[PDB]
Amino acid sequence: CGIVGAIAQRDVAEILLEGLRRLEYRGYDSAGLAVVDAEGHMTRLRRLGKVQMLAQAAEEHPLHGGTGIAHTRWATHGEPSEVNAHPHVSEHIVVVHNGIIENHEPLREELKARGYTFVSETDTEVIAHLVNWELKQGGTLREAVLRAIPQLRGAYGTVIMDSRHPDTLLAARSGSPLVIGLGMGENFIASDQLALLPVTRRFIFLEEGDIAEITRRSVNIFDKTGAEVKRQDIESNLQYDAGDKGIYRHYMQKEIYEQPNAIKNTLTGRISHGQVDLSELGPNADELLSKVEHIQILACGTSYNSGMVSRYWFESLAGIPCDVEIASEFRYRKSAVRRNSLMITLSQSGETADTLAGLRLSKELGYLGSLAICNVPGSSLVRESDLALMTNAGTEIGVASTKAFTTQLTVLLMLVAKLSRLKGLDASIEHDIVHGLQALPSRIEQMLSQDKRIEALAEDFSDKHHALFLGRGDQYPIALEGALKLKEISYIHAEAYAAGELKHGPLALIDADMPVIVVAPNNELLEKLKSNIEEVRARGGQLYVFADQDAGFVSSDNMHIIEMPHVEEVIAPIFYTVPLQLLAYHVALIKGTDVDQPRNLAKSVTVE
Amino acid sequence: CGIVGAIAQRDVAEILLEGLRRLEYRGYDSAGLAVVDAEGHMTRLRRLGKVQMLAQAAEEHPLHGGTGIAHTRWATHGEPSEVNAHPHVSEHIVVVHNGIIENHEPLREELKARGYTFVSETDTEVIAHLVNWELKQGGTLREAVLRAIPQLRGAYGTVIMDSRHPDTLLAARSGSPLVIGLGMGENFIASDQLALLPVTRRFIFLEEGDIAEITRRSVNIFDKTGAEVKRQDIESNLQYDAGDKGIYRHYMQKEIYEQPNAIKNTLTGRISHGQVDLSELGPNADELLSKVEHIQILACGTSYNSGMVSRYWFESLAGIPCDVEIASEFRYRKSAVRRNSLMITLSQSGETADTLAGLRLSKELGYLGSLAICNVPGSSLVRESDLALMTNAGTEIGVASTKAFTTQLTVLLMLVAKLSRLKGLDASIEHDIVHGLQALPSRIEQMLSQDKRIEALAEDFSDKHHALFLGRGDQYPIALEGALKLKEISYIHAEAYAAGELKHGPLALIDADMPVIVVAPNNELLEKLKSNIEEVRARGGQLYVFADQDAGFVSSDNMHIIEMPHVEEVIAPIFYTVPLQLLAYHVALIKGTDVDQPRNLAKSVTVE
Ligand SMILES: O=C[C@H](O)[C@@H](O)[C@H](O)[C@H](O)COP(=O)(O)O
Ligand SMILES: O=C[C@H](O)[C@@H](O)[C@H](O)[C@H](O)COP(=O)(O)O
Ligand SMILES: *CC(=O)CC[C@H](N)C(=O)O
Ligand SMILES: *CC(=O)CC[C@H](N)C(=O)O
Repeated sequence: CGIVGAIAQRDVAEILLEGLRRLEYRGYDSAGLAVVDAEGHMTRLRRLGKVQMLAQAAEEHPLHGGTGIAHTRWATHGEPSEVNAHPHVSEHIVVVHNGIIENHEPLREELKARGYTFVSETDTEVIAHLVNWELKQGGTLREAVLRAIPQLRGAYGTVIMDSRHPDTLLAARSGSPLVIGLGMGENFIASDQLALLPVTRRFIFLEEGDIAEITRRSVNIFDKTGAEVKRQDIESNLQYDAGDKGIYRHYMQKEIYEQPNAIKNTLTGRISHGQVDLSELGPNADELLSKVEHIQILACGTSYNSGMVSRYWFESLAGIPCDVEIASEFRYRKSAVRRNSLMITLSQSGETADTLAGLRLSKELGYLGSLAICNVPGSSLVRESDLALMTNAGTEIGVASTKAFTTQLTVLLMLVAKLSRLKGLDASIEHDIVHGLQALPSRIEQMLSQDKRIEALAEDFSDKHHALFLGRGDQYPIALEGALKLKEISYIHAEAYAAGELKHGPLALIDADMPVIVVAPNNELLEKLKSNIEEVRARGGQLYVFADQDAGFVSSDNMHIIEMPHVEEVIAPIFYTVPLQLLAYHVALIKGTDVDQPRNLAKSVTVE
Repeated sequence: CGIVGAIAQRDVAEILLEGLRRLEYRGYDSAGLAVVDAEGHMTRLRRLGKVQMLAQAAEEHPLHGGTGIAHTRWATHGEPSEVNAHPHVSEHIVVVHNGIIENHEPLREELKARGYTFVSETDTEVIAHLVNWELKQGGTLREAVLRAIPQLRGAYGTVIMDSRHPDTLLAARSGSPLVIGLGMGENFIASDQLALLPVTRRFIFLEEGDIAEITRRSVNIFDKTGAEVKRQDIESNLQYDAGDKGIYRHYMQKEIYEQPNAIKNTLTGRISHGQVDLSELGPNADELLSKVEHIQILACGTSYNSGMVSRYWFESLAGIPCDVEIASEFRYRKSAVRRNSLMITLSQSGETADTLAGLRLSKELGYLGSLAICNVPGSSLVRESDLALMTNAGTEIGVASTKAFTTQLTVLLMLVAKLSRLKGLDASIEHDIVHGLQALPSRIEQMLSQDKRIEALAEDFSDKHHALFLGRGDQYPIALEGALKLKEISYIHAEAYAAGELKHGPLALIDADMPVIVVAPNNELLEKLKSNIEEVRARGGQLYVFADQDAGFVSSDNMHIIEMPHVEEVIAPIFYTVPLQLLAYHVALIKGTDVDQPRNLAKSVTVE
């Protein structure tokens, strides 16, 4: 979820709403805002649906007032509904929340015993009621929040208001980000900087546990222990890119066709005299990178697949041990941790909660440093890492990562190249990597021209409810990304397996009706992969093979081929990703689903 | 596949058939036998389906003669059918094969170009046609084989016969297992030892690339060039355990209810006054185990899963780095090795080709040594490793592993305790490990009394075609195990996720009709897991939660609880498996599937 707050003399309804548009990557299940005028008169407006639904409702009945909060939702507790949308109230107390109150159960029953009525199924609602109860006891809003926070467990990025006193807002951070925007005779707060750029560029980032008492004229922050502290303000040079469809019918689609240009931008100023130049990390980065004897990657979903690909590259090309783990799993086990280990996070948004929590935990564990490979500058993961490599793909709007995945893999490979040279390996390893990467943009540009054939093939999944993906070696995580794309936007129950694993149980799902998608480059693994293919055909599976022209596959009634141009082996996994992106997109189009904003999802998951 | 062979004075058909029954764990798609007398009259008989089909058809028109080869199939190239069944022929040439001839397509084309007509879709057919072609050039069957073997790529444990000379059999090992049984006045050959125990206890294992010329009177072995080699004979003490159903309706059923006994056996002799004793490894095992700084585990399917459970234990309790990898994926990648690494393989049959392949590659890579956790004494895996820990569960017949999995976990945990003490960690770790292990049998006993409840719950899946499984931490690989079980024997499309990952895309699959099985012990992740569960209920999914009695779950229309007794954390993963084993079994019963022998599968995948 996304939160915005504003306090000024003019109406802030429009400022709040613009903020929500800009935070919609955080959730599009529902949205609301509450404003108060100088007389204490509150108008609350909420709608099930995307931010635009709210905007429309507000335009037909304008909300007047200089103080207000707003929220856009990815639902965790309680189904999407106007009833469950934020802001939630407890009479004069009004609250928006990005996070999860994990102990909502006990709190709820305790507040129910004190007389409060829960009208929603959200965990957020306990915040409103708890703060209401603390204020009954006497004191100011700040004191009430200060007594409440300690009772909450889990994450909260919250902004709290008492409509009887429109001069003040209380903000509290735990986990979820909160940024305060400082205006001129006004002040703002939001989940990220980008939301508030229209009104200001001066920002303060609340630290873990900070509480801030905000008025139009002042910002006073208290730390977790209740001490009064000064936080530093920065001037930001960020630029908001709202993204565009261009000539395309969907953002996913444009995003797929942008890859050649995207990749071309990722390489920009990083290839220098034929060699990977990572001089942007700063003058003494080679000092840190040279100590690296082990690499740990934490990520989620697609970014996790990109990590899984890179692992084959680090280990085989640069000889450097690499471990890749689902972030949420790493966070909560006690792990061994290796000597001279570099922590790497992969994330498009830089706002993923699981990935963040991993990073934060990593700070206590004594890695050599953290590197963030990210696509959104100023994002949480970026501000909190030691070092960052920006993918520079431009804004990605469709929930289904595309150009982010391939720019991420591009950046990973340039790292593999760079470390091979610091280890003092054959300069040829980097050379073959650099030659590959330079070629990719036009290699992909040519994959795009087979769109028509992929579209025709897609018709075959129109009545399908399952699909197996298969891959081998560094193409295995490509099968994973393929299945994920297809289940995400088409809702087909798609699933990936390392080609050798299928026979060891899951082969029993194979019947005349099961489609099986396969990527097959022309490499040393090809004969082994072909015998896995044959195993499937022997059981009656229908195969869809995106095969190299030279793989020697032959079309038949149970074996549908798409012939791929021969590509450089080093960039093959990126290359073979594209047709899988196209197939997913085209099958979504067939099924009539919402390609850009699939049901149940959000572009960035900001909670656990 | 399972190959049997025999050179006798007396009819060997019955010996051959008993061989197939004892190899049926390697394949049951089809089966065949070919026998010649002394005069040269060959009678070939093949049947689509289980070994029992072949045995029935041979009981009606008994196959007379002293020379013969036999086979039971797990299909990889061409569908299960009588046409596709071995033995395969080329006039007088007659072949049985365990393997895959990877370069079959080029081979088939060349042989077609020379007048050969291929009647089947198997790779095996090329072997018969190519032995027939080589013999036409000149010399003995032995010399013909010696020119043909070099032209074959991939794997092969084949026995060849020229019906016109029923006195001599040829045999070639590549990858695939091949053991020769020495008789008096007679000689034999089989995929494993147990198949030949009705006739002999004296055996010779063929090495990689060995060609054998076997009469009823002598055994001569040769290398790849053709030079005669000397292979030692051994006397086996192995006992054949046929498996039984006891009072139960299926083996899997029995094998589930036998876990408490089997674990009791697994433990016998390994628990010394609250401490783990692994002295069975030999007097200098500790010299080695004390060196271990890293653990590499290799396995497939359910065994890969037990490996995954142990990675959480090894890293958290013993603080030892541990990696687990799909045998098939590790084998064909260039990996980076860690200093002082112990290679562990896990296998119920000791007969899995990928795992075997993994372990053979490992010997070139410079690990400290190789430990096998197997359940089959004298299997390929056990022979080929430095060290072995037998799970002692008794033979498992059901394709779907039950007791094999829990006994593997038992051993792994003992090993975790053993290493913790060697590293000199607190003795309390080993204490709780041992204390937990001791309670495990009786805890399971008290789990199975809820069979009835599971059974009634299974009734909800009759109409279902999908299922999602969720776990966190060490219970995440148990989710994977539950899903693998359900797929395999009910054909329902079950898929597991780490609980916190579902939201990164796969949550799109959730609608009112999707069942979600969750394992929920009462530990420190409980409130995290609960968020994930609520995120599913928010989108409409039907939850099935197996939860500790005190986890605080409450029944609802979309929430079905199975309350579980309290368990020690250390053995929780093992514990929470058992209910998922029962759900799979009960659902399979509902779906009316063949539980012990599911479609497309074999109990042990002896090929790649
Ligand atoms: O395909 C869907 C998205 O690609 C999704 O899987 C995403 O990769 C994860 O939710 C992690 O997001 P970040 O890359 O922003 O951390
Ligand atoms: O569930 C079915 C079997 O358990 C299967 O998945 C098995 O785990 C693999 O074939 C590995 O074989 P081994 O355990 O015999 O090595
Ligand atoms: C999206 C977010 O931070 C969730 C807030 C709350 N838990 C909810 O509305 O479900
Ligand atoms: C089980 C086995 O060795 C396969 C042999 C051959 N490829 C076949 O019959 O398909």
